[PDB]
Amino acid sequence: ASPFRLASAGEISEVQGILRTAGLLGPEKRIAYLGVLDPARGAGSEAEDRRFRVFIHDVSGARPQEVTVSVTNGTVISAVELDTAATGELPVLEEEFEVVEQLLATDERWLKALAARNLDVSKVRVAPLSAGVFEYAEERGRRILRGLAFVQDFPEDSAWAHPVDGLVAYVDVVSKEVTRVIDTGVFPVPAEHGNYTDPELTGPLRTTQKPISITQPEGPSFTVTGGNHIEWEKWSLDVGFDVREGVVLHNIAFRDGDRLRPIINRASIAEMVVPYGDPSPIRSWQNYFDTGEYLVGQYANSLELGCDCLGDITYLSPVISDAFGNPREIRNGICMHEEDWGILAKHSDLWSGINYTRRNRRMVISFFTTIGNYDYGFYWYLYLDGTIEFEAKATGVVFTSAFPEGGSDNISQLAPGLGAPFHQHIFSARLDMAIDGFTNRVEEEDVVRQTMGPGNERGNAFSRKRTVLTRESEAVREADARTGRTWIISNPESKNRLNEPVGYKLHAHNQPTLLADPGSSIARRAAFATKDLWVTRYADDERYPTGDFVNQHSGGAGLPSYIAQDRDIDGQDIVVWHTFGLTHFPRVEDWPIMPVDTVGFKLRPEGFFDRSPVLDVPANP
Amino acid sequence: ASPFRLASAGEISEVQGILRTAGLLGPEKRIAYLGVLDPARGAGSEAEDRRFRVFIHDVSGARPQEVTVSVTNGTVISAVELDTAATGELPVLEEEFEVVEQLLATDERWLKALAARNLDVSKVRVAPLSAGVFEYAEERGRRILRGLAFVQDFPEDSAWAHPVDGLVAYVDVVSKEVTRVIDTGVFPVPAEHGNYTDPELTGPLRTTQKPISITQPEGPSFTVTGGNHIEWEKWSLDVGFDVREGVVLHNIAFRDGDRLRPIINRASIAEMVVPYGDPSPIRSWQNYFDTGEYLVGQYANSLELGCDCLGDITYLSPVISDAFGNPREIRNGICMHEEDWGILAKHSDLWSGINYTRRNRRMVISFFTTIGNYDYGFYWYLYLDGTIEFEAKATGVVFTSAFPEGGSDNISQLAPGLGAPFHQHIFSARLDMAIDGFTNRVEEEDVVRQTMGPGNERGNAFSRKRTVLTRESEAVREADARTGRTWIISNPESKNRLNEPVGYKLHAHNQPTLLADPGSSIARRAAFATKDLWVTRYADDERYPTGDFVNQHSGGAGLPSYIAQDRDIDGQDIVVWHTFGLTHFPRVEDWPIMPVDTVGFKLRPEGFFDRSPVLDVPANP
Ligand SMILES: [Br-]
Ligand SMILES: [Br-]
Ligand SMILES: [Br-]
Ligand SMILES: [Br-]
Ligand SMILES: [Br-]
Ligand SMILES: [Br-]
Ligand SMILES: [Br-]
Ligand SMILES: [Br-]
Ligand SMILES: [Cu+2]
Ligand SMILES: [Cu+2]
Ligand SMILES: [K+]
Ligand SMILES: [K+]
Ligand code: NA
Ligand code: NA
Repeated sequence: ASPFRLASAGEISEVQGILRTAGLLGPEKRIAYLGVLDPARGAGSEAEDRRFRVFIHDVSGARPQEVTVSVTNGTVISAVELDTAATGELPVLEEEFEVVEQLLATDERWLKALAARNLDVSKVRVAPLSAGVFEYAEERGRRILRGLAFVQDFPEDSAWAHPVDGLVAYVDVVSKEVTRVIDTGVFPVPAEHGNYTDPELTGPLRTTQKPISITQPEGPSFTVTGGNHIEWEKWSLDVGFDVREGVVLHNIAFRDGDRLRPIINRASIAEMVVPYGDPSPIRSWQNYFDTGEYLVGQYANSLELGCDCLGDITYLSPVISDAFGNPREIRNGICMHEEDWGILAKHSDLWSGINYTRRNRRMVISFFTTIGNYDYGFYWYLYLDGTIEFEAKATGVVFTSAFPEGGSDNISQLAPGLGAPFHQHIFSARLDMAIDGFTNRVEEEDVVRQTMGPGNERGNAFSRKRTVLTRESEAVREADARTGRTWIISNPESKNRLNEPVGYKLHAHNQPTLLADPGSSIARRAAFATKDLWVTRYADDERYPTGDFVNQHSGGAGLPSYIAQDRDIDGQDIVVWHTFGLTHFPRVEDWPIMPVDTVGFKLRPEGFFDRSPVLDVPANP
Repeated sequence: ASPFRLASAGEISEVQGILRTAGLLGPEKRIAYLGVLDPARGAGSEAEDRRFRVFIHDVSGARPQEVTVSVTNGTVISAVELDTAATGELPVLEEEFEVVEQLLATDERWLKALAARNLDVSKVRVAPLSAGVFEYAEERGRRILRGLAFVQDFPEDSAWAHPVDGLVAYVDVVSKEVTRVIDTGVFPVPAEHGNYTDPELTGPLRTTQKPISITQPEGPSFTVTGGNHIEWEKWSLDVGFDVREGVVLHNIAFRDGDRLRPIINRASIAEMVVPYGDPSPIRSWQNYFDTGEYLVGQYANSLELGCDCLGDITYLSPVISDAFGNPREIRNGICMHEEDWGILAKHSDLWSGINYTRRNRRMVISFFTTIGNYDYGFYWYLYLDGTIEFEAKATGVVFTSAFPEGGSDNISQLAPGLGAPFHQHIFSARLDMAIDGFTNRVEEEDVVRQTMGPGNERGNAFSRKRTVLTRESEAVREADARTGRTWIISNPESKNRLNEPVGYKLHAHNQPTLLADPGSSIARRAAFATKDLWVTRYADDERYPTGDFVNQHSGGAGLPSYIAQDRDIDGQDIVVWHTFGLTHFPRVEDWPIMPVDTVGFKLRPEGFFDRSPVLDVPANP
């Protein structure tokens, strides 16, 4: 069986037993993260050792631990006590969320703030939000959550329509104390509802949409073996799932004649951050590391056939751990299917008389997650021509505030008195490269304009240049859309039939990167988001661009610390980290529920093949 | 009958008859362009006057004429003789293309050049290409085509595999004279074939692709009336076709409650240019304006069901003129259909308990043209949420040359000895805007970064700014991907319920623009392509960014001449001209037939609606 297979319920049960038995899972303990470790470099020819990594919280205040377990052998390999003030706090527990609202509900300062605004405490929902690190000395080493209030008029009401501005609270979810309640002044609570299933708002549902039926009478063209191994139109890969990262692709390879050719060893979205750009002290601390602080995998939706995923769908149902180490299945959490993708190649030739058309298609691997008000879909695409693409789809309900009477340079008006603070959604794709194997390098390619003159008398010439990134200190790069800048990953020791190194070219969307001031806390904690492309030398323990414990960690962790090692990356085992994001100035059309917007990137073969790899695609019926 | 209906065969025949009756279409005359004119501003209530514009060429060398005819009234409205040396030659006639190879076959200089290379003239194809304007004074006022040679080994051979470098000829297609044959020396003619239907090159065809069936059991959701009027999911528009521009969209509007709200009055691709970046004298003159010089509409393919267009397809079969004024149908030249487009909106709310998912779809209107080795697809999309998008798809066989022994800074190697000169494919979308009517303005929107300090103590704030373009002199704009630059077209006299002007936001891909030296002929002739965005005041005779007559025409017409008028565009009837293109450094993967690559743009509503316009979409089955 493959060492890249999905974790089983039984494996999670075994982990639980090992911990309990070792005295590491007492009643005050909680599992904040649990996931299988990938195989070490060079092991496929050694006996498998399924290992799991676990972060263990203690609700009684004791120090948390990082533990590594071997389920194959039934042992604890390592258990280290964590100093959270130094290395960071553990991810937020799903169970700690409800705690903010409950604690506030009996706090005199909070109740006084609600009384001033004539709000029934029973109707006030509180969003349990990550704290970050600012000027509050007493917070260092404490697990803090901050809370913003929203009014829910009735059980099925959308509370996002009714933010309570001018009020914020801080809570210690371990000592269960309210550390601060800040009331900067009363703002009107927006009164219009945002109930998008209410006929009064939707009006009569349209009856004009006729069905579109998408079927595959002989079934799908892909095969799934060993639970999660996919083969499709020359492509080979394994679909992993981790509670923090979500869907992870392993061993992406392409079968070129009689050779299975590696392209990417591991692909994942290794972090994603949502920084807010409203300077009000009510929200100025607001930055959500959806991946690193909340763990997007654990909140993956069950995807419904015909609504979420359309066509001939093959599902995976990944298993994760709950807080106590019990296995929990996410039914139909991953969708797999192939889609038509228009014309692949076409030419009608006058001279030969040959008219030729071929159709394209893509393999899709997706999941969808919900984090409070946001919902994000993560889509990986494999195309017939060798192209690999990622796309994030952002939807959900916008995070809201009051709209100030005088207007705002940092907030949009969505409805009367209803504001939506400006923010970004910024992702980091970690691509552990393996172009024809692990000996890889990256070049930055810019188009080069040429001056009219000798050797270019008509002034029509243009060219391009490539710069090898040889050391990590030179490998922090920025976009330059104006010069058509891309990055090529190649294997200097593997050449195509024209004697050029095989390569793949990364095409970025060139959206803005992190907008915050460089001296800001968020710029330090999300340093990765300040630049478009980073290249590091592969290492076991360098997994996330923000480090292992993002919650309430002071800046510098992750990429900035990795890069500081200044390792050789010229013809070596390397990792590309691409930052890409949406900058969101919410529009009226985003309310009361927002239409999907998208961002992503793709990689196209660049002299990887000896000619088109789709000449053997047959004519369509 | 709608004044925006497609031209009928009868109308074209009637234009022929009116021209003949007027003495303007004798046996030496040829129609180089013929198209219906759009209704004048403010004519909606006035009765139908269908008028046609015609460019008439004379094969005896007399001066050509531009003529406008009223087919309704049976009259010549205007007829003027053209001085082509000044204002430009007429578009290339389909009949002139074949003249080049025919004449060269008997030219002693051409025969000697072929003999030097041991090539059989009977097997030498000549690509007949637009000439542009260079240092050859004898070409001024003459209709010239330039020819580049390719060997075709047998009737079904792809000649593009066998370019004959070091050789080019110039031909006067009216006097039937070879004006120049330039031979800069013998290059090896690449020997490998590029026959993508030959089993020896394709290998065994895949048997792994299972069928994807897309059907609509109740038929499509759009209706077609009056021949070309489309209504679909609140959208209303008319699909026109013009021999020069191809598919043209008219009267794009969206039904919002009771009101039919205009958005775009006319959308077209008003020019495209393909400049080559190889400084070899054999190709340094090489640029074509497929739209302006060749007329892309006339080379539209007939699109095959299940191959070119998949699903429930409604076709239009537009009619054009032949060279003598006889009508000719392009059977199935335009495909129209709707397609699923993933998730439209989705939110699973913990507090309300409501899980909500809706699906997206788009209406597609497309055609595909073939000119020489190139094949271009033009796709317009309308989305449920009010988004409008255009996409160009480039495929075909790349234009080849020899690959120089020492390598090249301006040409890629595709196969042994076979090169592909660098080039661009650049489009101009002309958007005659009508956001809620004709009173419009354009603002450039940039993200604004803020400095940490008073009022922004945590350094998280970010903002944006909008700059109104008030006069044509300040309306020639460039991309700035780094600052998230977009352009908003708004109506300052039509406000949403929040008292803000309704608008649409143009999102560009921010690809490189024209790379040629600003001193080059191509930079003058394709001036529009040097900047990303232009805004003009609407005028009847301002149709193309390159002017009416592009063939062998120097600078002096088109956008730079229009802009000089410095007209008020702040709350006026305005037109947006957006430049966007591909910069193509050909890859081995592009050979022997290239996979589709794409480029485009879209516009999204920006406070146009008072809330999401898709709340009335029903749950899918
Ligand atoms: Br315990
Ligand atoms: Br209340
Ligand atoms: Br999907
Ligand atoms: Br910090
Ligand atoms: Br005549
Ligand atoms: Br020959
Ligand atoms: Br289509
Ligand atoms: Br010129
Ligand atoms: Cu957002
Ligand atoms: Cu090209
Ligand atoms: K065991
Ligand atoms: K008539
Ligand atoms: Na690697
Ligand atoms: Na206009």
